[PDB]
Amino acid sequence: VAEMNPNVNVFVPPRDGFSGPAPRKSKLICEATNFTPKPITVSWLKDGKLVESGFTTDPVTIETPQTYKVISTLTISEIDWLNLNVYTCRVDHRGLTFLKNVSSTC
Amino acid sequence: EMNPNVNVFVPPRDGFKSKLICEATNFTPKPITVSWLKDGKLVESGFTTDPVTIEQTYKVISTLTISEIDWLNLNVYTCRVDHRGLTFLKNVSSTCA
Amino acid sequence: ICEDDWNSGERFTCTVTHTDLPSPLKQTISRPKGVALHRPDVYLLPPAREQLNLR
Repeated sequence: VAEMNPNVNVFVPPRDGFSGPAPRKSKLICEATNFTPKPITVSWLKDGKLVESGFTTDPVTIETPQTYKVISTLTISEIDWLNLNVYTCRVDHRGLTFLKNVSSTC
Repeated sequence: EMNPNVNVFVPPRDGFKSKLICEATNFTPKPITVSWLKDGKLVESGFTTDPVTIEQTYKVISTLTISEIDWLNLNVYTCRVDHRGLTFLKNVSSTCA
Repeated sequence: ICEDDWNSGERFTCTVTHTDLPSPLKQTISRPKGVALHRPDVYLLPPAREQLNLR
């Protein structure tokens, strides 16, 4: 019934967000909300390289135009984060690609 | 009986209102309570808890709505997790601020 | 603000919340108390005769 551009948001751990035995690891959360129709493709990119392992995408769930939400989690390493690596979340919706870039730099 | 891990996510340093996610993983049993704190004060509204899902282990995620102005003012947000009579508190703040 | 409050030397701080700066700068404005009062003396200096030559 309607077409809306998805919104891309990326969550990053804080400076004290790493724990566990060395090397410490953390997670990245990319969530797309208020998008239609229900089908959507979520992909993870690391410095231009596609990530094919260490990620889990939650099933799409329902949050008047119908709305949906999707949650994706990618495991990251502390060493890679300290090297100023840039993580990009790739979202495909009705042939449209939206990219979001995050980094530890201020 | 395993103590739940407490992790709090923060908005990116280069920009995003935003949301705060507190995740507890590898905990048992299934029931668990998650709340939010703001500068040591109880939060009465603006937070929601998603249904607990199965990853035997369980996973619980919560979302807290915050404003950009409050985040820049070095406000302290604490995720409170209660499990088997134990309370875990994690404090986070802006790295660049 | 009130007139009496300013004469009491209260501390006022103006904070700006901008996206570029993550740390809101703090500026303090207050009247410095303990200063003496003196009567100003007004003196008028007429132009010299060496200036009224080019017209």
